[PDB]
Amino acid sequence: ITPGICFSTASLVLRATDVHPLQRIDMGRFDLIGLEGRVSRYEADTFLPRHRLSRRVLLEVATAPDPPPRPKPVKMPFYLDSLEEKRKRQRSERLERIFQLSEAHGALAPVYGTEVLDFCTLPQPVASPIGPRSPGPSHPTFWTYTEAAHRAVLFPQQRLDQLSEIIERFIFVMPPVEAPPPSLHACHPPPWLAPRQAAFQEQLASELWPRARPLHRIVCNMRTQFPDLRLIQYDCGKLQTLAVLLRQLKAEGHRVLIFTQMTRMLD
Amino acid sequence: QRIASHSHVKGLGLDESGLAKQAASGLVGQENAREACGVIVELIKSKKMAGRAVLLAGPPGTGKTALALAIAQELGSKVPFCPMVGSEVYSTEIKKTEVLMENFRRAIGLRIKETKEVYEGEVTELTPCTISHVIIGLKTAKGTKQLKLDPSIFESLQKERVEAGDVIYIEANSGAVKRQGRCDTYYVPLPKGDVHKKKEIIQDVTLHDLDVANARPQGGQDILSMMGQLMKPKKTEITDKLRGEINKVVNKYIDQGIAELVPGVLFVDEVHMLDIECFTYLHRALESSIAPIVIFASNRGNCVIRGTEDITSPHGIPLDLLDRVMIIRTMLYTPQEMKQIIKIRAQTEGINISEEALNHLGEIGTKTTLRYSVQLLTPANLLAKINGKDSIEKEHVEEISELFYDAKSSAKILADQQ
Amino acid sequence: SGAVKRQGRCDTYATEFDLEAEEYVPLPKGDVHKKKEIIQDVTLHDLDVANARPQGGQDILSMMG
Amino acid sequence: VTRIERIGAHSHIRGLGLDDALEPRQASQGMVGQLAARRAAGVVLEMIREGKIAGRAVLIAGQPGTGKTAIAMGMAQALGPDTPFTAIAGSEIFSLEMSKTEALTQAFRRSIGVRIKEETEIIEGEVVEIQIDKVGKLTLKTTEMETIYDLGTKMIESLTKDKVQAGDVITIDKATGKISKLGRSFTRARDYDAMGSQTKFVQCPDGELQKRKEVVHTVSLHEIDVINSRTQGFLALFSGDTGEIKSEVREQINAKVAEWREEGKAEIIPGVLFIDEVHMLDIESFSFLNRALESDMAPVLIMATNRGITRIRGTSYQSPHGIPIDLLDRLLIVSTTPYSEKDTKQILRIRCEEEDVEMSEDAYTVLTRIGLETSLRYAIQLITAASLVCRKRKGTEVQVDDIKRVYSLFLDESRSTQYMKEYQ
Amino acid sequence: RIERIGAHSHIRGLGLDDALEPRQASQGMVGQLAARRAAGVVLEMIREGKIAGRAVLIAGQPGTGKTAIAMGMAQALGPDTPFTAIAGSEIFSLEMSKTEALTQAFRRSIGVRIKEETEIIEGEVVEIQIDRPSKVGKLTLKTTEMETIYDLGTKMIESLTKDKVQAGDVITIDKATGKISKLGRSFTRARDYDAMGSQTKFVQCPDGELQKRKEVVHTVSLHEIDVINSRTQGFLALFSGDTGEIKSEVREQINAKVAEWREEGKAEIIPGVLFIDEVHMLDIESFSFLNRALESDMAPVLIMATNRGITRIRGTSYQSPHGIPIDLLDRLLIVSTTPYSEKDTKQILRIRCEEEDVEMSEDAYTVLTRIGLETSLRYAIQLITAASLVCRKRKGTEVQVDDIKRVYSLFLDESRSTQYMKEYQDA
Amino acid sequence: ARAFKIIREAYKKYITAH
Ligand SMILES: Nc1ncnc2c1ncn2[C@@H]1O[C@H](COP(=O)(O)OP(=O)(O)O)[C@@H](O)[C@H]1O
Ligand SMILES: Nc1ncnc2c1ncn2[C@@H]1O[C@H](COP(=O)(O)OP(=O)(O)O)[C@@H](O)[C@H]1O
Ligand SMILES: Nc1ncnc2c1ncn2[C@@H]1O[C@H](COP(=O)(O)OP(=O)(O)O)[C@@H](O)[C@H]1O
Repeated sequence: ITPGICFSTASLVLRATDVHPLQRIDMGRFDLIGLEGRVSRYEADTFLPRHRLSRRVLLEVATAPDPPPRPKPVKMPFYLDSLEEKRKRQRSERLERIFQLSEAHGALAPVYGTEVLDFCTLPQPVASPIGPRSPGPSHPTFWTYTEAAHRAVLFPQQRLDQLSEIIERFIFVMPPVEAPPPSLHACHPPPWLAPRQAAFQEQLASELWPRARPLHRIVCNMRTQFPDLRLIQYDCGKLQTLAVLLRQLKAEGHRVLIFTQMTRMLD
Repeated sequence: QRIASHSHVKGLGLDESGLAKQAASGLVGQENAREACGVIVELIKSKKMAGRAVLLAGPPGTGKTALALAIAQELGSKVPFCPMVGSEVYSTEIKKTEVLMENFRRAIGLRIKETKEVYEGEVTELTPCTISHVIIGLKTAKGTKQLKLDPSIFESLQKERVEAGDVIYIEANSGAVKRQGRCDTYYVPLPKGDVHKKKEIIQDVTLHDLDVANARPQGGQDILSMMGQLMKPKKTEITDKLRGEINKVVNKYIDQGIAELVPGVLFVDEVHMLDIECFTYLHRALESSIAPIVIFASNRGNCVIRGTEDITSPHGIPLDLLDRVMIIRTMLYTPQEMKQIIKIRAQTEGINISEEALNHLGEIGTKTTLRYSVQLLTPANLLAKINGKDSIEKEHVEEISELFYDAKSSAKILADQQ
Repeated sequence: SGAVKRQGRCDTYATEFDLEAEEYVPLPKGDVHKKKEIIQDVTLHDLDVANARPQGGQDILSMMG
Repeated sequence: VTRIERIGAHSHIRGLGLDDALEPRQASQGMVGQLAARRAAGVVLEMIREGKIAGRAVLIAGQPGTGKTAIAMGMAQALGPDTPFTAIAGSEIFSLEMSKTEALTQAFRRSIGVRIKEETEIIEGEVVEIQIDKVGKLTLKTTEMETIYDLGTKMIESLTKDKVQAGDVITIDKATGKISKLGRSFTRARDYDAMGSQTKFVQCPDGELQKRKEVVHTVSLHEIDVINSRTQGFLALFSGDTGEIKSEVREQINAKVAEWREEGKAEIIPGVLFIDEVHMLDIESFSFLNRALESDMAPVLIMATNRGITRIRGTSYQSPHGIPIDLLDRLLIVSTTPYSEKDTKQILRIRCEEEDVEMSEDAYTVLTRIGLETSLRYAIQLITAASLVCRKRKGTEVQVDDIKRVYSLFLDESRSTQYMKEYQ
Repeated sequence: RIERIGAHSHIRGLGLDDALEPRQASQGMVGQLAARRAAGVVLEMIREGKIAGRAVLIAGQPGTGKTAIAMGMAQALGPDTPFTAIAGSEIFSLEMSKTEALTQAFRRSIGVRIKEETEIIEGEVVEIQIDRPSKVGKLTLKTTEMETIYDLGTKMIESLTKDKVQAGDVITIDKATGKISKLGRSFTRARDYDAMGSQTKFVQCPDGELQKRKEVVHTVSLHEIDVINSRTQGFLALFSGDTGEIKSEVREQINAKVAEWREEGKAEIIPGVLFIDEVHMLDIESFSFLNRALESDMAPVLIMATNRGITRIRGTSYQSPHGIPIDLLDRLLIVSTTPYSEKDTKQILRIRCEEEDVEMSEDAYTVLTRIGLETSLRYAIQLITAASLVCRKRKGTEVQVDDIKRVYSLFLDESRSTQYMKEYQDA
Repeated sequence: ARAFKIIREAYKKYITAH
């Protein structure tokens, strides 16, 4: 395990050269890829064209609201003109901003659509010999697949289970050198850099790490190694004769005494 | 700052009547070529044409590349100018057809008026009202501001881990909260201005950035997060249903009056290096209605086209593509034109030279080549400054000509076969 | 390195049941905490690979796979 | 205002200029001359619109500048967006991630259209209140009615994972995906500072709460990419998989489309595959097409080669059109005749009308005489070149002098090869 | 059960005696005495297995029994000894180099066999009592000789419940790891059918002792060892052939550890055979790598089939015999297979038609030997199956001469096809 | 659809009366 992590000592001003809040364009109005899995065809083609919020209604709604109903049926100095005018004008700017943003966040429609993707998508197993999840015997997909054929395919879990007998004894390759986490970064970075990476790593650890439990067995053998517990006994003629005598005597069923003269030899 | 090979070229030296001056805008000679370059640059400013290619053909050392750079400079920065070497097409990550298509769609520019706005300042209080909204207090050196943000932005706030005392940017258009750090009073200084930053962004974008942004999805919260890693390799954007939709949305925006199209100019160098398959796909694609205007540059005469090995064509370009491509010929320079180019290079680089030195330097240029006489400038001035003399006399160029051989004496020496 | 192996349950618990799906190993001897020196040998290419394709730990770097 | 698709090389081809009886008109909508080739194009276009048979192939052959690509664009424009017209070059198949056969397979499957129609009962309305204790209730609202709904385990889980608040116009279908269609109806004033990138407050819906949404959309038979992975729609916007397994492509998708067409939920609409400059294809792609045209649901191919007796790439055998005879046997060859003094001037006049260039009769005559000696596209470019040279000349009508100025400025292939005597 | 009879399914092994004396037509093989004796000598040296990296080259005419001798050696060598058959064109992969594919092919025919003495408990469960308060219980195991009781621990009960073993069930318990394995249902396993039961496959109870010590053996090839040790994905042997193991410690460590194992008596070696059919497909790089790959102590024996003669080496313009450079040809021992005579072709046809269960007449054999001496023995052999079908169609008993003649007139060999190719035929 | 409003009128009348 190399203690000398080769952390990158790159300069500080280069940690983030593209970040510029007042010098970037709103690419959101060109995001088509993000629509496919979030927006529906009926949303853009039929709903918005008729329910697009009009500026008239937007201005009208800014009025005194009304309280909700209470159902219980069981039967069948003075102010400043400049200040109030500035308040009114900033409120008008706010209303114009909502009018603009709501209309801009719905300008582009999906390329395919949620329902189109759901219709085109077949049961996750397309051409696999094992049948998809069937709610029950009420339709063909249940009676059209056989369990005898389903047994013919072994998942990686079953593969690990059946290889566990040889995985314990044949995985012994230790890497010549081990390195700590890939590379730290010596920098004077923007404070908002490390928090995002930390959150990303935490999300990955909470999502995938629980799934990596099975590979822990192989990781142990490939990360560390220990004697076989018979390493020298395979050749110790004294211990072999001892075992022969013990096995020949235990068949009689009598007590045996052993003598030793060394704590370490006792151990 | 630092001088380059074509840094002295400011543009096409053409007068109001289109005729090319003998020496202007850093270019001399090549009157017919410069006039043709202006005639074709007028097409770029008209912008009402597409699918046109102009081939600058001539021997090496001629001002074909210089004329291309002059066209680019005269056009300026509002319209894009995409240079590409024919060798660059041989990519290993993506096919040559798609490299060519990407360059063709990247040449095209797009100017748009982005009316964004971002609130900036130090946080003084965060209170979320299962949340109808969040009230946030911002501070700058113009006063304090109370802001009501959608509960969806409260998630971004919590993820950025902002709290009372930290300086933040919050964009009204998208909700992209960015934590600049903690205030200097507890680090980044306190912003000094109107907390409500409202200004128009007239920044330009290319038509290929739109395709790059939609090629891969950007987000997370799912296994999709695994997609951020894995080399982010560039791959072919299908012509069937991606760039067509991009064109449709761009047309929608142009009709609405937000976006503005500005067709760019492509510049292919050493066209003879392209394969015959690239040539035929090119003469097929440049016939489209959305293709930009392209400037091919040839450096060799009649030779064999790459990929054929059995078919010869003028300029290493097949006739199928050479037809429909306007050919502007660039010819060799005279001694006077070479002397003028050398003097321009000298006065642009900052070296003052005597008359007797410039005369023999132009002689050396006519003897070996203009580019060689040009390259022989800097070392002469360096030796002069080493010897103390600030200018270049005839004793410097004629001594550096002995230190730095040319492409002809080198071959004469190599003739020994060892 | 940070790796921890399970040598098995202490031999003193082997009498708890007649049979168990447990590996039994006697009480480790010596000091609980011990530092030992090893004279290993590795090639420069070993360090090169260890730093180019790092595995380490404490993270989810297993995504190397 | 300038659009994305400004006038190009074949912009003047606004459809195929034929009559109701496929009779070619001399002067028609974009197309000119080439009566026989254009009548053949119309015949194959009618065979396309029919779609009764599969595995057809027409090969338009002629000298460069006779109008092969022109007829192709005319057919494309006459064939409305209803049916797909996939126009690919002869070199768009030499990919690195895809072999020289999977490329043709995907191109074929892309030229087969399918109109999917889907019906679904949908519940849409403003969310007034969501109570939860697990079981709970939901109060949806619309200008026509306000309702109550009891929520189950999965419903509550999806609602909590979507984080729908009061006022949100939620949308719920059977087998709930729970698409949070629109944003908030009320709870405004968030614009005071900012709005989420997905917030689209647009007002609450009207009419009845429940509805039946019939949605029709035209996809391609290349939808196998929409199944070939976990997240499939993503691979449909970039290169995608190196190749989708045949054991699904050629049986599963086909059988499912057949079942859809039997139930009436979808219908296939074959299209056209225009492979321009097909002479670049290797003998492998030709031997593949040999059988691909024998398949059940192949589109109709339209090839455009300008090569005569030439060597076939990848081999040393010379053949007509530079492609194998075993493939030429399965084609239907049309021939385009070179234009004459009469037709060249007509298409030049049409090209001038395209950009609205007012040319004199002497200029027309001189440009036609020039183009009949050097090339047609050369004279076509000379149109715009002289137009610009005269516009800079403070003129309105292009004349013979301005045309000759451009003739001297810009050279052609012939004069360039002639002037290539220096040999650098 | 149903594995059809291929072209080489008739030979069950070299027809040799104890002294490696080839018999005329014993054990499927016919004639070819010299090459069969050489094959037997190399097979004896293989079964000995104290020399590594030896190469043999079986050259000969097309269709003279080279692949036949190879399959015969494979059969006579049987299991428990790696035999890897590969065509010369199989190493030209797109994801791994030719040298890496050759290293894989070599290391795939080297077997490592770990012999272990793990003791177990085999008996028929009589009762499985368990009380949840950690839950504790007991088990009653019965064999035909004795019965016994066991106190089940926590993880023991966990594994028993996971495997869902019940009474009357015959099971084996690995006391070292606690692995349970149910072998079947005993006659007692009868569930007193009164519910939804659909299994009645009974079997005799285990005999012998209750807690016996049997011997297990785990045999895996060096190829599998290095593949599973390459990276955490220890399933590439079945998952996919994605490979490229660096020659760093990984393979060197496999070799060093197998050496220590052989020394300490854990698993020593079992060499193998690599039959490279049509070796002329290998490249000059392949031959140059083999030159030194045959020199490794972990190199199994290899036998390369050859039809070519004086022909250029692939990847270059060097004319060399067998299409192999003399550099590699020098390491090899060359065995030449001779063409079969009339009585050898006839006997081969007889054995083939008796293996594919087709009775031919005495004149059918004569006409077929005539056809097979005038044309290829392979064509003569393929004629048998075609001739049997016409007989079955006309409801015959044994193939006559008229059926063979009809089949000869119906199907064409290469020579008659070429002589019929009198037209252009799209050259 | 309009049954909801028909019922709302009646319930509002009842509430205003009580
Ligand atoms: N008309 C001109 N006026 C001034 N300098 C020129 C002119 N033409 C070429 N040059 C100079 O000569 C050199 C030729 O370079 P380049 O244009 O790349 O040659 P080529 O024509 O082979 O591309 C350039 O450094 C350029 O600055
Ligand atoms: N029959 C025609 N009708 C209209 N325009 C034509 C016709 N023939 C040629 N043209 C014009 O001539 C130009 C060159 O023809 P093109 O289609 O490139 O020939 P080819 O198909 O042989 O490549 C086209 O852009 C087109 O505008
Ligand atoms: N000695 C033999 N005994 C029995 N059958 C033989 C003998 N030699 C060749 N054959 C048969 O001839 C057929 C083809 O010959 P083969 O062994 O493939 O020779 P080659 O490999 O040279 O083509 C095989 O099906 C095989 O059964």
